[PDB]
Amino acid sequence: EVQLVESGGGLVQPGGSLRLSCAASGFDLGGYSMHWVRQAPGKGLEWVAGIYASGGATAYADSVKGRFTISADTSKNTAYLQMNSLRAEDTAVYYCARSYYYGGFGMDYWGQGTLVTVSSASTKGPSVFPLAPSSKSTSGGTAALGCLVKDYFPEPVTVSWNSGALTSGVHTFPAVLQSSGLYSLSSVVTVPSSSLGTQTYICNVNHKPSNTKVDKKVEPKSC
Amino acid sequence: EVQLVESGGGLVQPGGSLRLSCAASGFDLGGYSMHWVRQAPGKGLEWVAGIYASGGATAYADSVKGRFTISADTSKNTAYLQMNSLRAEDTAVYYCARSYYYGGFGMDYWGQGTLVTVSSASTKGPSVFPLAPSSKSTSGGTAALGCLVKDYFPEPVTVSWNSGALTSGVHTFPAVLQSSGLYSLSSVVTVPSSSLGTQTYICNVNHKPSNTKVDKKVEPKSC
Amino acid sequence: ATRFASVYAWNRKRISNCVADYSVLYNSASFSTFKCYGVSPTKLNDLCFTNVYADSFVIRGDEVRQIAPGQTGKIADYNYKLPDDFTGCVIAWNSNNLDSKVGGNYNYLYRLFRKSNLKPFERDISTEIYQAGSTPCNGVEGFNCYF
Amino acid sequence: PLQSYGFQPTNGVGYQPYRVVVLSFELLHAPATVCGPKKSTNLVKNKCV
Amino acid sequence: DIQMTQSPSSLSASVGDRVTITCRASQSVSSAVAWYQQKPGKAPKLLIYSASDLYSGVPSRFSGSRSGTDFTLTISSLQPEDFATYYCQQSHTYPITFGQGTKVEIKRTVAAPSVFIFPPSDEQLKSGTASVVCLLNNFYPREAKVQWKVDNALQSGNSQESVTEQDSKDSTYSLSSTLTLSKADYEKHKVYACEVTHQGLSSPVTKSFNRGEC
Amino acid sequence: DIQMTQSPSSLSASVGDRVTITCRASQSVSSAVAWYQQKPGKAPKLLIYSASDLYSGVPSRFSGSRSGTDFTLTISSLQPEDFATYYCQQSHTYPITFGQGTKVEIKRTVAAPSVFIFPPSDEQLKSGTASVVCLLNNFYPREAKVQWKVDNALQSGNSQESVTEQDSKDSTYSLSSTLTLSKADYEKHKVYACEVTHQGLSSPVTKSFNRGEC
Amino acid sequence: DIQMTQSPSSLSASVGDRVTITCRASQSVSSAVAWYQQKPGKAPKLLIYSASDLYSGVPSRFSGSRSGTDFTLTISSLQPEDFATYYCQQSHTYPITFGQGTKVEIKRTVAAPSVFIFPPSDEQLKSGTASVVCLLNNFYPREAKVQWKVDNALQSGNSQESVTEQDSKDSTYSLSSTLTLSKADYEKHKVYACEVTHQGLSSPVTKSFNRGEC
Repeated sequence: EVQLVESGGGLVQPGGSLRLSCAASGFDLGGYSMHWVRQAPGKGLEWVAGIYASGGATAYADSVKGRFTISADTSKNTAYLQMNSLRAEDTAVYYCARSYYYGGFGMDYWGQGTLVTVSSASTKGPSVFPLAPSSKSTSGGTAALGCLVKDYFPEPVTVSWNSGALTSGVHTFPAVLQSSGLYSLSSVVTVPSSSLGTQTYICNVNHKPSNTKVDKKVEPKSC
Repeated sequence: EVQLVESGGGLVQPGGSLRLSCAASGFDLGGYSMHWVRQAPGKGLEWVAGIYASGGATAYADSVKGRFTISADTSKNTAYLQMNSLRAEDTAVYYCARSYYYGGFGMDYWGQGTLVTVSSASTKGPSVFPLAPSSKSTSGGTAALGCLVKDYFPEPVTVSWNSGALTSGVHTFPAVLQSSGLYSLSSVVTVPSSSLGTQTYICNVNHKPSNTKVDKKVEPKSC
Repeated sequence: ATRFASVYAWNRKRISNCVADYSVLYNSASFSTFKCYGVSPTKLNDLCFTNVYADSFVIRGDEVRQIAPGQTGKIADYNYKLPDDFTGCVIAWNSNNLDSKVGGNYNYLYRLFRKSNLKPFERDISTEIYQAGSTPCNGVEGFNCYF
Repeated sequence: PLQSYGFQPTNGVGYQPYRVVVLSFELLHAPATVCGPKKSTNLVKNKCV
Repeated sequence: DIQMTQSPSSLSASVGDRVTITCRASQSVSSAVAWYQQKPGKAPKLLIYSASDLYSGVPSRFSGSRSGTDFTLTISSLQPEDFATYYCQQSHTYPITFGQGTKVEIKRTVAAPSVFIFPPSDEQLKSGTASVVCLLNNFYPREAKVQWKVDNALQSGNSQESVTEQDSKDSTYSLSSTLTLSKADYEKHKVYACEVTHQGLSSPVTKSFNRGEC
Repeated sequence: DIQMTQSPSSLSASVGDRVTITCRASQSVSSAVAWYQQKPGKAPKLLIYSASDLYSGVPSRFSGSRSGTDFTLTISSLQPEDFATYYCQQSHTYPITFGQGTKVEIKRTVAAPSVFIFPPSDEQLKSGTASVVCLLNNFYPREAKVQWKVDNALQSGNSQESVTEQDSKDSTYSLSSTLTLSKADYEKHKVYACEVTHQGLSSPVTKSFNRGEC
Repeated sequence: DIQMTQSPSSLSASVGDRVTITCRASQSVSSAVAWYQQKPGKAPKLLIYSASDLYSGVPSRFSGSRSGTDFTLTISSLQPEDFATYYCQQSHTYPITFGQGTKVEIKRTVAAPSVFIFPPSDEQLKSGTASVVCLLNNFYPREAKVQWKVDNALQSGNSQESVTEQDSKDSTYSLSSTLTLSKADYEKHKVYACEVTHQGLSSPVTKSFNRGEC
């Protein structure tokens, strides 16, 4: 098994740069062509650059020419990408992968991917507010309470209810990045409507990446 | 003599839009497609969009598909380009052109171009820094004074010395667009060194597009 | 001829069982440009051939030298080839007084694109709409589909 | 244009090498020159055959 | 630089059914097209090295054939382990280029959403903005949208959207469509509405509220 | 999507000499290859509209021909008004693409730059940053570079470069190369130096100053 | 309970032309599909009792046939007396059902509308409401709409419509559409417009006004 796996992700302010690296294991790197591939959220795989392990020869995609540099170190058994002049558009998960020689063969192995992002507002905790229930029950006799989680950074955020104890009936959405340079998402809990005044529904929003958390209590409103 | 004339240039905020127009003169548009071609600062030409004057069929460059819309009108003997969802990278001079059929022929008719800029920092005057002269003269017995012109917007900018009176010995660098959303350039005057303490060297930076002007005096200092 | 064909739609005719006087046409000079390749402009009707062809088409003045045996050029390479193994005369008359119209002459249609270059002495009169792009032609014109 | 075949004892069945001989049996307007055994029979005497 | 396009963006096939995903290059790449299977949060797994060469360790379910300049990949008897976004890759000419990604669903019963319209709460308005939220819950197929209206005007540019994951047994999912007005703009409008449409919804669902309600 | 490549990036020819530019499409575009002439501040002028045909109104000086796949693009007798950046264009299909642009020099006398150092001034340092500027003035040919050292070691990742237009009679030009340090980084160093080289310089020029000087 | 679908919604034919109208039962009704001819102000006339059973008193022009389930109704030489809405009826299974009705146009000249925008008048505004009125006069084809805008936003749900009859020589007709705002809402917007589109109009006609004008 041939492997090369990435690390070194993180945030780059606009106009800045970041160095990514991968550790190789289980093979003679010679004869292989090492490649970096970019995956923007919601997108497929864009090849960025390649280096031939036995020659030092390189190739680049037009979108990174004059910006990114690819290299490798066979004494360290690692691979690198120096990415300069970064923009919001360069937010992506960056991957290492390998194929052979100079083309004609697809990639044999892929890493899992490390996120590199660009934002004007790199360190924020959440601001969480409740969603009042509908005044009337829906099919099944249920109703739901909820919350919106706004303006936090970076992602991932884990959202659940009852201060982490409630997963039943919980419907959460993935976060998306807003114009504020910060992330946002939403969630609700759908139960028989009488349970909304019995059970505890505290929006448990956990942000290990920003070292914080918020517990926002959500209650039914008269209506 | 056949020429095309562009109009409708101007400034767009990111995510905004601009509509360009061009009129034909000296010939009948029918039988030819109308085309738009772009030249971003620092780049060569890239084709953007085009429509057949006698058929109505359209197609667009991959870089603008789903974003740009075009039309043509042979009774008016004119054509248009609707550019939506623009970004700073789309700053360019846009040119109108015409060619036979739907392709295979070059731009039998061509215009002069109009500048479209897109920016997050839409209205700015310059910041001009002086450059102190060298402590020693160079071959020819010369010495030089200069300036750095930064963060102004929009382009064109005209730069000259001695408050517009000095063109002799003047070397002005072209302006380029910076990550700040603003433009920058620089310049010098190289003369026999004794002239630096005799003549006036004010970096004259003229910005008709932003309705401003800066007069920045540069003089020799002990070095 | 009162009228010619386009180059691509080359009008081919064969001479046999008769005599044509080539040196007479050269000296009467009713055509403005006479160039001959492998044959003489004069005393040519003294040379014996069994299949003489005289074919008609329209070109520009700068193309007269190109349509010729052993010659190359945009017209010679793409719309009517004449190989080194053939000999013959290229005789050109300026027909501006009969053929030129303001707006162009729509009786003559000039070929720009073919999937391959047209062959030696090949005639092709097709107006089938040319396929330039990835979207197939439906018998109508459109982007990358043109006469 | 060609890459060495990655023929290894560690390969799966679809990757292992095989010695392949492809037969083609051609009939031309000419006397046949190659037959398999004709499955000759016993010779019979004193009978109409 | 050779680009390739995949189709469909999403396919519906239940466990045991057949999946068909195609990928065509704009320029010939010979047959040098690889395929990958990507689970969210994971490395793409190699499926195919080239059009005629399936990767060892990949089940026989994955098979395909070249047709002119195109290539079709199918899963003959789709299993739970095969539900991922599929990608194609051409490696003939650098840069190496991939397709867009094709999702596979389990071809479940089509149904209208339970729709909850959530007027901005009193606590939400303390933020200085009014976020009006409409959620479409537990419905199917995967492609859906809400046309948000303010005083029955079509409202756009002040909206936000997010779509969640599908249920592992029923393929249903929820859709989130919200509008953010400043509190000051919210106060100037009276009627808010969620016009719900989707590919399998023959009877659009409309929910509404007046400003000041719940 | 068909891309175009040109070579050389620049050519040296005096008035009356010949200029040859080679351009090719990555895929055949048949006979449809055009040519444009660009001067700073102006739209490129069409010279050739198709490989096969010169554009009306264009001097006979401009011509070309095809061989195999390539287009030989040329100026038979170069004039002062022909010193421009030229572009080659294919117009068979969309997008219509162009090459990189080929520049033309007028074969002037080769000479060393006047190297001037403009170390951070007291006024510039008021920004809280330090900008060390080396300008190479009035030199020829077009190919030149500026390297920088800090404390006699090559410094990289902390520099910028800009280039000016060539002189209409002598084709000389200037370079601007700078180092950017925060004032705090500037203060940790003792020696700064500019190393100047170009294609025609047999004797590299080195200039230096101490931190805090000028 | 077998419902049936008719198409087209309208057909265009001149006097002497052919009319083709079809009806498709969702379930087989044998051949028991009857047809009616209805003019405004009159009962539908029975034309046909079953697919091949014509009613005496009905012009011989009326005939038809079946293909699979669907029945096709035709008129071989349409007369002025035959411009009516045609309906299908099935009498096989209860409830008895009918189709939707297909209109017939006289197939004349296509023309753009004269677009008249009438900002709410001072007198109309005394009602406490505001009605923005736009009339499309003398245009053809039959299908046309007004894309109503408030502050240049397209608005949907606050409009009302009524349509007049077609001219016997030109086939043209006028379309009436309005927007209802309370006077108080009218006063809160600045720009109003009528964007006119229709099946024969390649260039939408837009008329507009500012609040308080006319």
